[PDB]
Amino acid sequence: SALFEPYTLKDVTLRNRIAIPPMCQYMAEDGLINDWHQVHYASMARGGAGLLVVEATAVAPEGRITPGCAGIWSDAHAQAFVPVVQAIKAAGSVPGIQIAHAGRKASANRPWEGDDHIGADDARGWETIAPSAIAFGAHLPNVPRAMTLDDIARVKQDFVDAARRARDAGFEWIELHFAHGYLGQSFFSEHSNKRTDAYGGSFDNRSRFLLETLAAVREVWPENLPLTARFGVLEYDGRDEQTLEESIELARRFKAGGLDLLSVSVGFTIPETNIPWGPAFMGPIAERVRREAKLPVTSAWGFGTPQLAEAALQANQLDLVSVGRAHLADPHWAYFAAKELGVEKASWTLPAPYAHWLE
Amino acid sequence: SALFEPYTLKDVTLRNRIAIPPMCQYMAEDGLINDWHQVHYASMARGGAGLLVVEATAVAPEGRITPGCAGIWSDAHAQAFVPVVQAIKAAGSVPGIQIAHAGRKASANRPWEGDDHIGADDARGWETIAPSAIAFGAHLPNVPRAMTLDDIARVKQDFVDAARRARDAGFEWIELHFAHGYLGQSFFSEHSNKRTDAYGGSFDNRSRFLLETLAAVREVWPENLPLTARFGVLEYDGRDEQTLEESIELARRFKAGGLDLLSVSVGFTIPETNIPWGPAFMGPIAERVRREAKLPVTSAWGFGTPQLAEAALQANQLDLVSVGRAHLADPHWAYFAAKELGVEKASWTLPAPYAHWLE
Ligand SMILES: Cc1cc2c(cc1C)N(C[C@H](O)[C@H](O)[C@H](O)COP(=O)(O)O)c1[nH]c(=O)[nH]c(=O)c1N2
Ligand SMILES: Cc1cc2c(cc1C)N(C[C@H](O)[C@H](O)[C@H](O)COP(=O)(O)O)c1[nH]c(=O)[nH]c(=O)c1N2
Ligand SMILES: NC(=O)C1=CN(Cc2ccccc2)CCC1
Ligand SMILES: NC(=O)C1=CN(Cc2ccccc2)CCC1
Ligand SMILES: [Ca+2]
Repeated sequence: SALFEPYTLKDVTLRNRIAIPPMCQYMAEDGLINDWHQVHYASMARGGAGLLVVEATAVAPEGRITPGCAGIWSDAHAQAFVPVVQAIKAAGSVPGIQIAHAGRKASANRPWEGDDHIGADDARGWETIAPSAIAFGAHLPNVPRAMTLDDIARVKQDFVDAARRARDAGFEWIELHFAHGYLGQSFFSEHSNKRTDAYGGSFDNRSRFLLETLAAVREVWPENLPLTARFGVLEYDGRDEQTLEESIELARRFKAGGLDLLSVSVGFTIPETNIPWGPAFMGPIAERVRREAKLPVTSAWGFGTPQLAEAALQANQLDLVSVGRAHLADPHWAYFAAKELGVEKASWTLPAPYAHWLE
Repeated sequence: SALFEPYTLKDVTLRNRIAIPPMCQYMAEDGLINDWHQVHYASMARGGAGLLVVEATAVAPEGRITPGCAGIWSDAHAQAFVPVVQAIKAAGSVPGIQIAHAGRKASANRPWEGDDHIGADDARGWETIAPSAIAFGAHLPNVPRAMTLDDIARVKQDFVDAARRARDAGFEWIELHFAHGYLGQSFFSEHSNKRTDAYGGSFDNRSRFLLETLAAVREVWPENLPLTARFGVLEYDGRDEQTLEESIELARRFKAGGLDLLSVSVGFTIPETNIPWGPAFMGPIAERVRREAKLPVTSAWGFGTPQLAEAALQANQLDLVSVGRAHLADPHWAYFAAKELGVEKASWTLPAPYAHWLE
């Protein structure tokens, strides 16, 4: 089974091609993770996945999506992750983390508490920042303040400090969150970036925040550990041909800047889109990026069906298959997949106290 | 769905009829549980089961099955269980524990390390105790030391001490392990008990160790928390009609002695048996015990198929369905069962950070 072939990138070897993508839990308090996360992550790692990327973790307080989001903006926050790293490693999985800034989509309620921007009179809210003072719209109507040059420098340094802290907590894999309409994505998109300074108004200028942040992180992130990013390569906004071409060119510049792997996603930059959700629908898009930018890739959205994951690998569309919601449903999904694909000794995807009895 | 009806027994209410039965993990060191257990139990509790009975936990060091078995024979051992108890409760499940003494089946290898009695050369082994100096045979050839009256008094007191410790650790449900050929089962069975004193040679005498231990525990276990036991009611040894009659009579005596619920199992007292393993095969046996002894029951062995579990409840064969190995495979099995049975808002079997996204 292709799904259960190991993968080596820089000095890291994953025991199979199953990645658990970052999935926000909205259970942290003041950015500090806790027993929710400890058990959540440890149990999924014991489930058999080769790589577990911890949820979007804010580089600064205002870069949380919600009051429940994890953060890594202090040494105390980083220390909270050490036992998560240790539990993921002890299970034989590789610990990664996605570092993030929610930009104009920040200061929102948890998804089961409205999923919408926090109102001005709710004291839990905060002012958001973005390239330009333009709201997302729909359920996120709050207008962000347009970043100053000093804001840009500060946020870049927060990404650097977050990467340093992740490194020192023991993570072996980092992912910069430049997707899903949050701050990085919103610098790249002409929908959200109307700046006329060095950070807007041309392809080079829109790319600048992302490339400068990558370069700054590259200085502190060890060269022998995968340096990755998530990036929305189209929006399904009627501009897909031009947007995909620019996105692939940016991916080439990411490669030139030392990026080891790209997690290929959708922009979600604006609500006025027509995204064709369906099983493995990203597969052909990820393949195009992989081939044209000559970069390893992962993608997601529907690969909880083991045969879809296997097919995508065999077709050389992906190097790793990210499986999210199926692992919320079943933390041992990798074992389920091993069985479904007829892997020999499938139960030994799990640790012995389970594997012995499930043989 | 009958499976998702709450259940009340004494002061304890379970949110559904799914019990996770005790399942040895063989991961403790000198009886002390650790991060293996913490994550294992917390993750299953979050999976939705209403009751989680912690694995056979030895009342004394020589009462472990293996060098990896959990113990509760000191206050330090009991303190180690507190975070397990609390994590189970935090998840909305009820924490229980099975307290145990492996008798002549003690001093064995872990199941994936031979599953057999520890060899004489091997320095991990220990002397076993039993009602009579008779070996189980087959892969468990070690001859145990026959217990004196002073030994019997000591072991009963160890069970009492264990129950007090379990109480103070915060368990809300206790199960005395009088099944599966360990010490309690072996006092009841004429195969293993050849004593000629007050503890063997008649039905009353063979029952005595079990009734005295129950009565002793009842003195320290809170009256408002379920007091339960697991008991093998037949062996499939060609003596089933007589054995089942005696077992059901002892169940009546357990009820008269304050037992709140009986977990009905098989004896496993000797290897010379022919057990007809199959889906839900214990259902009719448990039903007969429930009906004839007029006591609530649970049973196990095959109910990982949600429809089998539901059917057993609707037939009034069981009050709780114990589902073991399916929870090793999938710690969120209770959610899987809710979906399979078409429960409304089935995903809210799980905590919000999962449920929201799975509906
Ligand atoms: C609960 C939850 C939370 C998040 C997500 C999703 C879900 C379900 N996803 C998107 C996720 O990584 C993945 O791309 C999608 O879930 C699609 O893959 P599946 O179809 O679920 O396997 C996500 N994406 C990301 O880049 N960072 C994150 O922190 C989050 N958080
Ligand atoms: C890993 C493991 C460990 C144990 C068990 C089984 C397994 C699989 N079982 C028996 C268990 O409680 C249950 O009766 C059986 O697993 C049958 O139910 P299932 O078919 O697995 O749902 C068990 N029984 C018991 O009374 N105390 C225990 O500690 C153990 N330990
Ligand atoms: N931190 C992120 O990148 C998030 C991505 N989301 C997109 C999504 C859309 C549909 C289904 C799941 C996720 C929402 C949750 C947080
Ligand atoms: N502590 C106990 O009561 C145990 C029960 N077992 C019986 C069993 C037989 C077949 C399959 C699973 C469990 C073996 C493991 C430990
Ligand atoms: Ca504002």
